[PDB]
Amino acid sequence: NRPPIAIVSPQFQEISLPTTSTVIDGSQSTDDDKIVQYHWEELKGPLREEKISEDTAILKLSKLVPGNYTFSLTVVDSDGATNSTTANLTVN
Amino acid sequence: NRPPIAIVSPQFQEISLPTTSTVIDGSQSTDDDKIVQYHWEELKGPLREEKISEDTAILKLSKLVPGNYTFSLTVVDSDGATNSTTANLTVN
Amino acid sequence: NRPPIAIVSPQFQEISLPTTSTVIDGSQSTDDDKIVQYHWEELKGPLREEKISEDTAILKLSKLVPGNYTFSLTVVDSDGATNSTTANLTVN
Amino acid sequence: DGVGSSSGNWHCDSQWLGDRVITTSTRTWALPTYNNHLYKQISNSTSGGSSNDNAYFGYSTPWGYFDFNRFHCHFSPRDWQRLINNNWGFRPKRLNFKLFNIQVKEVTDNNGVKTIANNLTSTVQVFTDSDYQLPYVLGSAHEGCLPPFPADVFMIPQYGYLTLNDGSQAVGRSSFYCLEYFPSQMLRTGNNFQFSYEFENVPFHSSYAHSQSLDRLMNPLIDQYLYYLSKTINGSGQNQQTLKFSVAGPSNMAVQGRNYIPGPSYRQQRVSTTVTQNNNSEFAWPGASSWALNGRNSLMNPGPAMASHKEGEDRFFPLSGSLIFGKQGTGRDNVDADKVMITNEEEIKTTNPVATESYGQVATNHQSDGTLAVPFKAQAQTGWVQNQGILPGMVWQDRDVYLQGPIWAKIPHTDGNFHPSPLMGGFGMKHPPPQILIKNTPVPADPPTAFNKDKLNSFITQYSTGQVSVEIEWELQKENSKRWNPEIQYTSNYYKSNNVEFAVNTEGVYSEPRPIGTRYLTRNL
Amino acid sequence: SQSLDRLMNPLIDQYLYYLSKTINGSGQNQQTLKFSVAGPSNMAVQGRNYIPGPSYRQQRVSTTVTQNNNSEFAWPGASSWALNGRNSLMNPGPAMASHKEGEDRFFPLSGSLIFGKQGTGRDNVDADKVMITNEEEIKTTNPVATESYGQVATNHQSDGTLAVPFKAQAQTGWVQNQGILPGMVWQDRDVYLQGPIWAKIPHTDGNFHP
Amino acid sequence: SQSLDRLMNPLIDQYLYYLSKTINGSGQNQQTLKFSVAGPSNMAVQGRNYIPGPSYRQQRVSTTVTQNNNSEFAWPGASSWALNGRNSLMNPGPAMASHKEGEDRFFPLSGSLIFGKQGTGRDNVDADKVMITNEEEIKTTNPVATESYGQVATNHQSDGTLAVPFKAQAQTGWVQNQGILPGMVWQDRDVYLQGPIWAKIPHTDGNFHP
Repeated sequence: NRPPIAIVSPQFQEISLPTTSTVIDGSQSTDDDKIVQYHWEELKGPLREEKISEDTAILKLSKLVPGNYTFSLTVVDSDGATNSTTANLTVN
Repeated sequence: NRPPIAIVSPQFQEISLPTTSTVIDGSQSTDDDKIVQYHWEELKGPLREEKISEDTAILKLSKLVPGNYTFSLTVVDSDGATNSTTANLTVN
Repeated sequence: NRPPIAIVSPQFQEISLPTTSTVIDGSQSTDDDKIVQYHWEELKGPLREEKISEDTAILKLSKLVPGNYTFSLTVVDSDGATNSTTANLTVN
Repeated sequence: DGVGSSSGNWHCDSQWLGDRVITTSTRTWALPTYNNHLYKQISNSTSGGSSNDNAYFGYSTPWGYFDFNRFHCHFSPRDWQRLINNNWGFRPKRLNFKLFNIQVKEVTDNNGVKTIANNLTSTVQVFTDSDYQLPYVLGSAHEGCLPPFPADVFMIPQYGYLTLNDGSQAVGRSSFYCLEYFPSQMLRTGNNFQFSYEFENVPFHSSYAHSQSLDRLMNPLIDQYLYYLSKTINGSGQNQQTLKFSVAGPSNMAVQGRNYIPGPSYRQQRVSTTVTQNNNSEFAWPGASSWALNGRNSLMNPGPAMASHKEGEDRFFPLSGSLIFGKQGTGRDNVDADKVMITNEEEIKTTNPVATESYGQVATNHQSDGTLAVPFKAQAQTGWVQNQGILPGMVWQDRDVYLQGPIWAKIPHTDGNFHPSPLMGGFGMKHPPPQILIKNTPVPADPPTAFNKDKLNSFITQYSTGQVSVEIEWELQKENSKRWNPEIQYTSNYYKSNNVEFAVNTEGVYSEPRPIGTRYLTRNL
Repeated sequence: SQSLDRLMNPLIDQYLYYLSKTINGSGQNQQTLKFSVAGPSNMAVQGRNYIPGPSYRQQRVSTTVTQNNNSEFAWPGASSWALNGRNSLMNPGPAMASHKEGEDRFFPLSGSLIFGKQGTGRDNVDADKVMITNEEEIKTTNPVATESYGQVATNHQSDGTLAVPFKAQAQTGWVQNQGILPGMVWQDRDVYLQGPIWAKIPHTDGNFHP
Repeated sequence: SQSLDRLMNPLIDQYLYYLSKTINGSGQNQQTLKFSVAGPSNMAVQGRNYIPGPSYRQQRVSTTVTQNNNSEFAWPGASSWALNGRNSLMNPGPAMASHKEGEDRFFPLSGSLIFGKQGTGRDNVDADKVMITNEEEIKTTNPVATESYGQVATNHQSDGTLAVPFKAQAQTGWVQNQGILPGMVWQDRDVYLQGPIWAKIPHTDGNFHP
């Protein structure tokens, strides 16, 4: 009964706007059984009129303001074991 | 020579935003002959930078501000007889 | 070794907004050989949060503010000879 | 021939010769006199009006037509079990339609007293549209077909076609087919009718679910000598473009090169049976796939054969992409969800995209990071494909046929078509079995002593009765799979319950609890 | 003489229930799932075996010159296929009906053969000196050239989701161009007295309905 | 040796007039409708019997590593078909030409067989140790893999409407993926010396051009 292995890639990224739109793949989630869901939550971000809550494997970002970002991918398997790995995104 | 029967559905709706987009079907327009056109006009609305004027059977709404709305569907048949029924839309 | 002939059409246009979106064709670029690229640069425009830089044959315009516009189409052939013809756009 | 001699014996057996299944069937029919022997035209102008979409213009012919294009007319549920459990396909091969034992009865109404005495002289007309020069109306699962339970005596449905209609008004091309203008055959209580029909070469139906997902068709032990692009940036930083390939093996089967791609898709709206999850708005009509030729919409029901839901999402089903048969005793309209039984299609999720999913994605711009003199820094953006047309090498599986499902449907006589398999399921035939329109002749009551040139509108009320027998020999394709894991079969649950499934209730009403598919056996791709 | 979407029987229901209602009534938290039979009263949602042929939407231009927009959309804004990096008008394209019943004045920009009457100029002739071949004759089994062949849903109408709430309503997107699907029927283009007879099928490794 | 969009005769007009102008000149309320003959001077708008084969747009990656964007778009941003809820690259997909004439360096992300030269590593090899099969050989009768197969109009160019005025200009949308239509020709993929011979057609109830 191995717990899932959550591998978010790329881990570190440097992006300078008029191309704020950035995607970090989260589909590289190793487990014996099916990954029932993916959960994305941004722990830290500069104040923005919106807050990042999604369930997609490939997270889509748009309208990124300058600052430092730290996103957290939480995966759950069939049994229920959860492994959370954090991703750091930086915009110039 | 029966005049057209304009039946707008749904008549009453309660919608709370981040889903302002609401559609009220107007295609349920009973008549002997073809309904030549549909006319939609909003009698009352909170002040907005835009005013609802359309000819589509299925009215598409977007960017609805809080308040009370009263839309009016006007149908015309081949002969020219017009029947107008009003729809009330409320957003929390 | 004839230099390219850059023919932008239409030359003059009068457009009044809520239809700012206007396209001026630049694909009518006569030359013996292939036109390697098209270059569009707007010499004069009323102050706007954006500046028109593109390489497409059919220039797409959107969000045009009132004023006078003068766009310049520059074409280059295989050899390198460049012929630049200007287009004047006016919005009411 | 003669009043006191039956004109044909009741055959209802179902022989199983082996590679041939002759399925005779017989039910008793009662046919009234529709429309008082007239040809009244129908339009929404007469039916009280309708929307722009629902306008129609057609004629209400007084003929009744025998319809038997539903699988449970012929196959007793035990035969259907013997045909889905162990068989890899079937197709009709012949037909035989004996209409025998007519008896015409005269109804007299005096002081509200119904006295029914038979006419040993009145005649009932029968003829088969054997050249399809009439508007074919068999092939929409119109509820008039032969009784699921043999004893059940049924009323013959009325025949009325539709033609062109600009609104509710006809146009010049609007055709008016007068049925009596066809050479009938008159039966007068001692005669019988019979035509034999030969089914054309219609392809074997797919009575099997695929045991190999189309995207897992490879070998899980060997690499594939076709390198795929894996990385594009060496590492997080500024100006670090690169282009690194790698072999596509078993460790990463997503990027594996593949010969064939799943079939077409026409995305349907998603509605969940657990009523809580559906959005709190009326999206029945607004928000469902429709094709809308000639400016009038029409639901894409049921559309292209598409899998109902992704593995594990049982509760969901597409809005307008599945046959939804009503259980016996259900209301005509506005019935609850539990009184109608929904046909889910998880059986072809292998080689068909999910009905509610968006068939992959296609890139929409060029990932030219740094361009020469026109810099945009445009990242590779991808857009979804809600609807995808048939491409080079694409495979798919046609829709299933259920016990309560249609058999055939005339392929419209058009200059071209693609894969004519009727979307409701069944067989597509350019020359389907003909209609059999039956009408009992008018017999005017008592015309005046003085001449009168009118149409003689006073007829005496009467109807008919008899039996109808449809022997339709199928051809089977036996299965010879070398599978070792026991096959999956269709069974009736062994558990005590108030009524036996597919058996009559205490009152006598024959109840079919669930729709029965025909894809149970497994055949590898 | 039988519209492909009116191929049924207008007198008998169809024993295939369709989803009709989804909310019981206007209010908060009133989801439901009510089916109903698809009969003659509502022929739109009727189950159908076959669907109309392909579509490659053309621009709409109206013969009454007043209605056309006041800009030069001859070249920019017409269907083109453009292999090898050079554009080329989709003239006349896939057999498609020119206009919906009653809209005679319209015609697709580049989707109809337009023969010149005797004595007409080589170029820049007025509209009355060239005679346009309208195709209203196959509006039955072909989608209208200027119309957008139905619509396909683009997201999931999952009102209340588990741990990722979006309240996303069922949104629909149009299908401007649709490829050939399973069981789709259509009718090829007409030949006119002043029209071609034959044309060599290019010697290629494959083609569809040449 | 004959591009599918240059199949005509370059010396004779084509007696099928095409819509050329729509406005007489720059101004207010100057709609018109002027046709002209489609000859050799303008081969783009020439009427054509057949149209290029299917398309399923692939991402574009350039062998000159400098031009590719500075982000990991290997998996996120490549065509995939994804039956049963699990994605899978559209590798190599429908036979499509790798690049437009003159753009040799480019190649679609997941649309070409890429064989490894002898002595190459199993994974994470550089670009020079794997040899890429370019398909410029069928750019004639197939749309370019990285290009967007023309464009289809999405609304009606009804400039002045009766009682519902919008002044909507004819807008065009691209066709990223196009299904097989009536009369469409294409050419199947090439076989290389280091390439497969046969492959079992999956035993399914139907397929197209296996």
